[PDB]
Amino acid sequence: SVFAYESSVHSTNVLLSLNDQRKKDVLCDVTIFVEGQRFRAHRSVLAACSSYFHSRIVGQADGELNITLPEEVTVKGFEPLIQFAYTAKLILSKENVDEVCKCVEFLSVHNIEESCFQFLK
Amino acid sequence: SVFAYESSVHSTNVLLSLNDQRKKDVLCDVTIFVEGQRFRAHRSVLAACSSYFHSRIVGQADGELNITLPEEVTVKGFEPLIQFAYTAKLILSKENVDEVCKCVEFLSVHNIEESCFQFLKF
Amino acid sequence: SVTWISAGLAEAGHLEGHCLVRVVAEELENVRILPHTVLYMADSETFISLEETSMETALALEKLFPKQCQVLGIVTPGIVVTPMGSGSNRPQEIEIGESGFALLFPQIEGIKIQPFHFIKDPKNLTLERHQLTEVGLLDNPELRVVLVFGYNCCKVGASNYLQQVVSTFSDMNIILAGGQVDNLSSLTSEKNPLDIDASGVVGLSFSGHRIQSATVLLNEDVSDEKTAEAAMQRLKAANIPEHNTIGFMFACVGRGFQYYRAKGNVEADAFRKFFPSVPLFGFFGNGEIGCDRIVTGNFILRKCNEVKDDDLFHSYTTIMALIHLGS
Repeated sequence: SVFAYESSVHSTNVLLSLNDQRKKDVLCDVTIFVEGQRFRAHRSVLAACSSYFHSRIVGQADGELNITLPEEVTVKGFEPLIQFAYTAKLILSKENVDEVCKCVEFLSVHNIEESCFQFLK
Repeated sequence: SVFAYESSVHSTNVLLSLNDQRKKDVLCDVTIFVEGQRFRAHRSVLAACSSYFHSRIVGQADGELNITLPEEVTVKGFEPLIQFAYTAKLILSKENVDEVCKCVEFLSVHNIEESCFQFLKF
Repeated sequence: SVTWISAGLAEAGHLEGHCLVRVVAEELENVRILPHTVLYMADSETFISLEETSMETALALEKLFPKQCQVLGIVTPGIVVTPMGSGSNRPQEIEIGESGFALLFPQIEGIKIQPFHFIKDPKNLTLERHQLTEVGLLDNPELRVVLVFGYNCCKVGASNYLQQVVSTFSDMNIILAGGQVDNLSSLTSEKNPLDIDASGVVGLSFSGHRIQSATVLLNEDVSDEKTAEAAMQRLKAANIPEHNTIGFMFACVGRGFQYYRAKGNVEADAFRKFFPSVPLFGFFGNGEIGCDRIVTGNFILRKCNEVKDDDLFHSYTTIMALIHLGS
């Protein structure tokens, strides 16, 4: 006499609300200094989407943070990545594919397949 | 040439990684008391999962906030609920139904409907 | 919109011919939608002319319906049916006596229905994998309702055949419904002359993105009017919408006039007591399939049922359903 309650929309709504939080100041507790401009995110999602952030986020004490990606990544290839991390959609164009593909094979972001391979042209 | 990627597995895995980070205290930044049995969670997850941890979580500092809940909620109704808040799966049992339903309205946790519970045989 | 045609007891004409075939001949002239898939049931005295004859009655209905339409033909010992007209007709529960209904499903966008049939064997394998992919019981991310039926389960092995065949496509987030019936009449597969002596499993496999469902078991704990109404109150709490839904009621031949004291049309009356305009169609059979479960666009309320699968094959009970075909 034990019953379950398995939902199928909680994950998407919590991810979208966390993305709204991401776009609105509060509850954001990490800043991604990239190439001069500023990007602000969470210290919980980024330790779940990939392994480069995971290996650099753990252990260190709480507080103000810069986790600057030094030079290798671009910005045109960076903006879609955190959008995919927080919302699970991508924005690819014929002038965007190369840098995004370079970023995925570097940061080792999961739940993204190499299917961004022949969709072009 | 906007193809746009869509992954049906990117949300479940993120919420499972959040659970795994919760279990072994991997960047847990909020401590909550219910009676006394210490629980650990994430500030961001509860800032959107419920609608009471969005009015008692904002307007604070980076220093860890230790929020406490009154005796009107107990630990028999929260452990089912906070586990659903991270895994999107809420186990129900005979003694659970009343208290787990009573927990909801004091928190107004989203994406859960409190009318389906009045269907179980139990 | 789904449209239904039925044959009541008030048309027992003393002339050569099936009652249902007569109604379906006259009524199909005034039908408004084009049928695509059809499910029809009739009682087990209107498919016998000499000892079985069966083809004559079966192919008669298999001829009027369009060639492109898909027909599943199932015969049960008892028909429970709502008459024509609107959704407010009082359901009539028919024990032994010529009755039957035909359900006309039109072309609905985004919802696809496909029959399936697994014939039994003298000696062969069970089901390798492909028949569950040929029709769509497995690897289908949108399978939400199935209406498994079974026939000629009397022989040993065949009784356990229904035990084995169900487990292949179970354990998913789907609703099972149905039971055991007498025999089959007509299936539109165009590759097999139907054998009356062989047993198997047949049914519909609803699939879509908005097909909501609901199911309540009626165990041996309900024996009077108030208890029956309490059970169907649980169905109302599921917040299943009213319009574009069809209801099903599969029960046991041991339930009805005999079981509840000296009354009839008791389940049927309680269904429309709390549900104001939904129709009702179901059969009486020698077997039961179902559990307690609600599946909608968002939530699933499975029973943890941790033993193996002992939450499906009940006996001497009744199962309901609230298949919300469409949106």
